[PDB]
Amino acid sequence: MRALLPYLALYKRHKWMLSLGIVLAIVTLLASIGLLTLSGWFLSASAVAGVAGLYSFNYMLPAAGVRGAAITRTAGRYFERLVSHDATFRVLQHLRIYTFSKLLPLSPAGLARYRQGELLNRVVADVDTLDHLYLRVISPLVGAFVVIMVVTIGLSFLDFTLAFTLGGIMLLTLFLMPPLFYRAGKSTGQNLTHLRGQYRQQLTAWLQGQAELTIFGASDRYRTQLENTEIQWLEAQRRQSELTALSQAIMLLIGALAVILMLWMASGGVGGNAQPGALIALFVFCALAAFEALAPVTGAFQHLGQVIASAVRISDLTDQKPEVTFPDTQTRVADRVSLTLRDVQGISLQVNAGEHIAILGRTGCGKSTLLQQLTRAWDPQQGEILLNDSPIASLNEAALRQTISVVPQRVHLFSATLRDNLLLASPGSSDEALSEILRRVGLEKLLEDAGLNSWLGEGGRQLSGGELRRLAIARALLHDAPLVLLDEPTEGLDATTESQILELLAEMMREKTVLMVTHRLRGLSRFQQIIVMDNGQIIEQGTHAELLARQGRYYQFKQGL
Amino acid sequence: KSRQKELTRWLKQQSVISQRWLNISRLLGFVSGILIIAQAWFMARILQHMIMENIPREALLLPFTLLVLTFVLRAWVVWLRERVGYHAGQHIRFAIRRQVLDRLQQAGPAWIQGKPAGSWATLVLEQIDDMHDYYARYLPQMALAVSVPLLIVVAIFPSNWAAALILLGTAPLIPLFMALVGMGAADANRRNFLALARLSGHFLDRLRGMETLRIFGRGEAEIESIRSASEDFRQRTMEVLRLAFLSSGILEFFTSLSIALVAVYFGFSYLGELDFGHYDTGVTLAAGFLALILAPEFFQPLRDLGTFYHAKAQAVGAADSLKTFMETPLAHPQRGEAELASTDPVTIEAEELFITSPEGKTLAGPLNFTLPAGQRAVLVGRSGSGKSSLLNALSGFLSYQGSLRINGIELRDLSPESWRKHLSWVGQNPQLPAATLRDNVLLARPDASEQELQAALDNAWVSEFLPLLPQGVDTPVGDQAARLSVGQAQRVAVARALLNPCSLLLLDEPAASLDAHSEQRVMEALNAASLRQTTLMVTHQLEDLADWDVIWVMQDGRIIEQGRYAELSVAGGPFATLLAHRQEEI
Ligand code: HEB
Ligand SMILES: Nc1ncnc2c1ncn2[C@@H]1O[C@H](COP(=O)(O)OP(=O)(O)O)[C@@H](O)[C@H]1O
Ligand SMILES: [Mg+2]
Repeated sequence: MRALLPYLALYKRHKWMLSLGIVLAIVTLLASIGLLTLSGWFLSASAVAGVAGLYSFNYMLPAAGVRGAAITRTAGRYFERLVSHDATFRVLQHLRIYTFSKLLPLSPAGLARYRQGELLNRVVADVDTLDHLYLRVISPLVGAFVVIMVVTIGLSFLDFTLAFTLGGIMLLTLFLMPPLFYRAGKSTGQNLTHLRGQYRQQLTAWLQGQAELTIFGASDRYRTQLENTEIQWLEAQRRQSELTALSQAIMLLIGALAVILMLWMASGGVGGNAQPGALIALFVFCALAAFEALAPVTGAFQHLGQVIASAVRISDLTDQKPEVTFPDTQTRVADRVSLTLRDVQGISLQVNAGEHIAILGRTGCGKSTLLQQLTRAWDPQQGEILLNDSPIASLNEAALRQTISVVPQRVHLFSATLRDNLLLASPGSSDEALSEILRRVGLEKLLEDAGLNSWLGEGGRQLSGGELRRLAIARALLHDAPLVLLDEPTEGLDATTESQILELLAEMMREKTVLMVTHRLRGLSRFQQIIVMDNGQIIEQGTHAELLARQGRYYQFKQGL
Repeated sequence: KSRQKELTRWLKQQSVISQRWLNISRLLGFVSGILIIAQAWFMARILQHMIMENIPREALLLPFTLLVLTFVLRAWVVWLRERVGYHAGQHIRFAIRRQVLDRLQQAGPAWIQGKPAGSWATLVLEQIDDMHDYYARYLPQMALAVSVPLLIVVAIFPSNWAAALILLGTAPLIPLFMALVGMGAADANRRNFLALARLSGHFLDRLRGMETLRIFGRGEAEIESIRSASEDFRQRTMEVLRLAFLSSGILEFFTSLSIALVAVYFGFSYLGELDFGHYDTGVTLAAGFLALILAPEFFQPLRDLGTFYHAKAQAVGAADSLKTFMETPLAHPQRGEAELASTDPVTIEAEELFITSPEGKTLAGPLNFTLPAGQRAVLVGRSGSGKSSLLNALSGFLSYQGSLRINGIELRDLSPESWRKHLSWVGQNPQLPAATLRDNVLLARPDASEQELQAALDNAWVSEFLPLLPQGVDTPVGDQAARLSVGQAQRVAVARALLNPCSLLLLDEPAASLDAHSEQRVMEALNAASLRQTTLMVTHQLEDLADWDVIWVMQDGRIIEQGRYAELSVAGGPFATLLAHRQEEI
């Protein structure tokens, strides 16, 4: 329950919309409780008064209470739904903004968790579940508690021993019963999570491995096993309904015990009266209508277990420690950046301004983390990385992100318009200045039919590997940075496209320092100071001709395979 | 012809599976309406005696006893009706999920490959279970919304026809205000649950791309995009919910008016200001409470139908995804009855072959190859040239409209159950679907002798890294074989393919995305096992193909060149271009 404090403190924003959505729930509940209590007394009082007692009965006061309790109940219900749904969308946005703001400064390192694609589908589903805490848990539980107190306090003016035995019954079933039913089905709700995640484990292994099951004749016996997990799973769901059925029968018996007690106890005297008369129905009808507030409480408390389970998962991620700290000093971005390194994983190299380097590693074995720690994904403990005669750790993020434009190995398509996938690099670029770059990088087929408004990514127009690589270079070309980091370009690309992209770099990154890492020997003659390394150690370096003439390791690379 | 009404029309057709369970639940909802009337009549007769006749409570032990039983019987029917409702929804989900898996196993790996396994699990697991509360709680309540209100009026009509007409007067007005705005808002709301699913898919989009937002400085700009997209969704939803929530407000107005009117009519009938509505007999107090205790119970079945709105709203959203899935037409491969006579290496032939995807799209163009018995061919080319489709067709996963003859027998004629017993495939990725590492190797024949299992483990070089595993040959692999790396997971798939002798061996780039040591061990094992039967391999390790006797350089779904490695590496054709592009790797 202490895990929810970071997310109940986000309620300070819109704390009036949230508190209005709970007041309106109480007012609507009290108007319905007071409409049947006033009506029950009116029939009793007017019947004992009779035709003789028509005079001096003063039925205009109840008429203004019948009229008042109906408007506050029909307008309260309409506005309780409006305000509480409006406030649910407002706290969902603030949960989304808070989660993104916390998860971003720890993006590379803090999110290298198992099943990265599945790690983020849980975060989206966990943020959705925190969104339920207000309407599904807080509004019913708080709304029911205040209604029980207002009824008990307001009903104790007539009699104390009758208000405390109806309010006491309602308070016992609000505080005792929701926990007794959450603990009675905590065992059934734990092997129901075990079986749900086991059926998904077996189903994914049955769908992903369908080629290797049909061929080897095991598809039918791995589905019979799958159907047995479902049958076990459908029984744990059955026991979770044998316990929801009981929690609804018992709620009907507690509301039946309050009615029986009010009929019995209040017939022996209300206040000091020997024969209460009309006051008997006031207590009986206040017990019939008062248990409409306690309907959600047993299921509201059950959902609180899932909201807490989500609040500890999100706090596991967002309450981490970022591995990179950015000083807050407003500096200038240089038009020419000379990159220098000194004993960092180590390896040391010099990248003078205006020259194109190429780091040539052995097919992923090196798995160059140089580009990660050069954009400050993690601080380098080995040595120092200097960026234009100033340590890289002393550069403000808004200035570091401007002096380094990296094209990644995994380029992301943001499921938006083709324009929004390129204002990502330079937001202020004009539409015409953005169409020139797209035509200049071989991406002409995109501008065919409403291209700059064409939805990319998830909605449609999925880009091909060669085309999706030309988009990363398009972003780096719009995002003018004096230092460009090419992370394994032209990998998995056909020989026609690879020659077209290496030519794309040489003529458009002409005045920008580049740092290209590859395991391919194509088009390295145009790079001065080629660097060849293995397992994080520089074997040799120099110009393409100088490496060939040296008859070194790079000569062996060009000789056969 | 709105989609909202088409999906609800689909949800009801699935309910005939549990028609017995929905009938029992509809019968118990009628008994609930009878015990509600019995409760109200006993409470009214007790309250009249203690208010009008001033009878002491000790003389009413007969109506109290019958009132307690009416409450105990009410709680028992609620407990029965809540368990019967589950069995209604369980047997519908069990049958729909069986239809989904049948529709998905028949389509085969060709169509399962279209969507990620995470998305298939959403359909089979999350969306099918989203229809439960429609069948378990909504449908049984929409039958209680007409069983009980109509049964209440039948009980108040004999006692007082004016109090029954007050409740019955509101009976047609509630659906009358559903024909004004109910249809308009309900389908508009269905398109707001879609926007809520898109907005949830736009936050996930920004979460999946925080690596790209980090290296461009767009962290603060995408917070404003989340703020604007969220604020956009709320405004358009609150424009519809400003009208959708009129249904709950109006229904809460008629239940207030009816309770008010029953109290005003009876209240002023006792005082003598009214003289109608009673069957020529003085209106009694017990008749007033009967028609007042039953006024909230007239509208309660309707007001609990709004409590279950999300049961319908999230089942219609699940019906949208499942109706289209079961309606998309697919072109399954044509299966037959013919059986291969012999276990000797098969001969492959093709004339104007046209491999086609299930959705009808042609993948590989005209193919005219021929592979004699016992020979080992190679498929080479660029990615997207249709060479991974050719091996799918030979396995029976893709339909075709050409000619693909196995030992002279057409592949459509061959029975898939018996054809694939002469077929071994190693494949691009391991995909170990069993529990342990021993149960993956023994997938082909689980009853293999302990000596024969060691033959496959040693040949595939699985036993060289077995001691590195915590439990050895019985080491579990978990989900996606994460216990062991892809280099040594592929060697498990090799041991599985070499377990039993086959007739045609398919190798779809077995040593791609493998480490240096594992690739060496895999090749040496698949270069020794490719000589034992008819082999056809897709590869890009073009420097090692000197031994293989036939090479098919395939581009754009067409075999554009043929010959051995000796006469292709110097021919200067499309293979020399491919070989040169490979020689630049290191
Ligand atoms: C379509 C759009 C929409 C949306 C989006 C939504 C979203 C939402 N929601 Fe909702 N609702 C609605 C529409 C809606 N909605 C409606 C219409 C209603 C009505 C109901 C009645 O009738 O009353 C409700 C109702 C409702 C309720 C109540 C129920 C009862 O009564 O019990 C609740 C609780 C809720 C929650 C919620 C949430 C949490 C959310 C987040 C996710 N909701
Ligand atoms: N099930 C499928 N449905 C639709 N298109 C497919 C399917 N399987 C493959 N393709 C497409 O067919 C083309 C050629 O076949 P593919 O197997 O991809 O060849 P390769 O293995 O050489 O890449 C590619 O565009 C591929 O994406
Ligand atoms: Mg392929």
